[PDB]
Amino acid sequence: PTIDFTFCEINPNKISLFYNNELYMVKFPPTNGCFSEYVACHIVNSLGLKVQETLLGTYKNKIVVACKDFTTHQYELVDFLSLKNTMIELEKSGKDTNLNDVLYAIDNQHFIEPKVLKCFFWDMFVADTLLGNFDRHNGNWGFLRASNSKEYQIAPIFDCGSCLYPQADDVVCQKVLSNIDELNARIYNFPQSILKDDNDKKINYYDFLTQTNNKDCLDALLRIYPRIDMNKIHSIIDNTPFMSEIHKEFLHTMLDERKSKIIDVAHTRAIELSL
Amino acid sequence: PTIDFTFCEINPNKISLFYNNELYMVKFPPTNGCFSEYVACHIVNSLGLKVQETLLGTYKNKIVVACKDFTTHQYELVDFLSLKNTMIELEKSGKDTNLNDVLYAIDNQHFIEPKVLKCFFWDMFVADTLLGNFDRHNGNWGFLRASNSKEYQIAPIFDCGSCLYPQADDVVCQKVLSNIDELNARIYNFPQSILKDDNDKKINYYDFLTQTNNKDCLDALLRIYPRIDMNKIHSIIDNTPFMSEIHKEFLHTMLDERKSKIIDVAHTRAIELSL
Repeated sequence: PTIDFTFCEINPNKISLFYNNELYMVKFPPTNGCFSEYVACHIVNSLGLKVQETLLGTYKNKIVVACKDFTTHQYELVDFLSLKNTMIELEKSGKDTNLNDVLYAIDNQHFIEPKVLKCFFWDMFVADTLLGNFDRHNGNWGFLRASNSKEYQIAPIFDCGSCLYPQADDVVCQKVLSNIDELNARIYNFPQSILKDDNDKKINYYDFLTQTNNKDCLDALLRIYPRIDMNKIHSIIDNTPFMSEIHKEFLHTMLDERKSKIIDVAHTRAIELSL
Repeated sequence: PTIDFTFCEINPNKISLFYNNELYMVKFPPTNGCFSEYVACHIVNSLGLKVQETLLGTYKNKIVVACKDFTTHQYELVDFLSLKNTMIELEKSGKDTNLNDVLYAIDNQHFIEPKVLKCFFWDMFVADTLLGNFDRHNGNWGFLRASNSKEYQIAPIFDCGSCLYPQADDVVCQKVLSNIDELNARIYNFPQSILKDDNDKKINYYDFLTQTNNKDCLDALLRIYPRIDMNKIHSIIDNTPFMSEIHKEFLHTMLDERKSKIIDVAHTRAIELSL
């Protein structure tokens, strides 16, 4: 059941069009960014987290991912960044992803109950760990604001294109499947979070998750773990159109590796500390 | 453009199959019930009411409407009928649609804050009025219940297949368009609501909505009116796949006429009473 968007009505790289009576933003490949966005978002769905709707189809010659606009309501997307740039207390600008600064903003913003926002932030961080997201920057999450009211909600998760090794082509996939050092590098060394420590160093997923004593993070780990269903996750990979076999094999393997080598270790410890 | 479900993996006249990694129930035509369901749910969506996701496509040699399963696991559907049937104070059984008994059940259930359920029910009534639903029976709405918790939510609106004159073949369509009598009959005389007055008679949409002193109904009308966007509604009709021109013309006309002859008339009165 593939969808050709070529003929859809365009709304006055990305193009905005109507499909099934609703607005979708369509994203074109630059390598497997379209696949990453799609597969990652479907995995996030399987985790029971609110996420944008995604479809894999074609536009004229090219595989594309179509992302359903959620701003359609008396709702406007306000990204976290916009909120952050108004925290006068922060010397660094809105785009800067220092974690401590990000957490300060979360506690000091007036859109959402901070507790609620904190749970979401750390839920997403766990999903991003599983998915290997190297670019959850401040423009890649946020809020829905009531168009005709001062009403706020947290926006569904979106922009998961920097997940699942988007740059890994068939050649790279094969190099990793045939070399354990190449594989483990892609577990312990990178991808790393775009969130930063106080030395402006990127937060390493394994190192941070296995050593953190942030209760909010540990709680999230405990919340999300049971919702990880590897059977479903592998089925999603299997059922993804246009994907190469070596790409699927690569994804199946890396998902298993990230789950056992990062998530499981971190979760065991979180268990421990809960006691 | 058009989705074909023919090769979709089946989930071991309706078949349950997997599409875009999610379960859909595919409904087959008996005449225009598939179109009715799809157009009606999309109209409901356009009213800002929560509703099941629908797609129109083909399955083998048949036009089908696919409805996305919202009982994504950890949630079970509990229909109003099942709740109503457990209420011993009610003499009549759960399937009975006497309005006053239904309103009593809404007021005396413990799944949902009664004020919230009541607002939902009347919101749904106003949509069903616009859409001409002759069969909003107690099995056609209800609640979602958490599988591991006592948490209940209201289910998205579903089963809109008895809206929008599903039995109107092309001969009926042309007859109605070329005969004001056949037209007015299908506004003022039928479809009627399946809900019943205390004389055990079906509730007439025009009579009831223009004459009711029920404040909850009138408030619902006031809420939903501003969200009726007829351009959007006609676009939904124009953009429905596979639908014949005569069927489109008929729906365009019937929606305009239900809007002007029932909704607008009732809303003017609601406005006057609110002041």
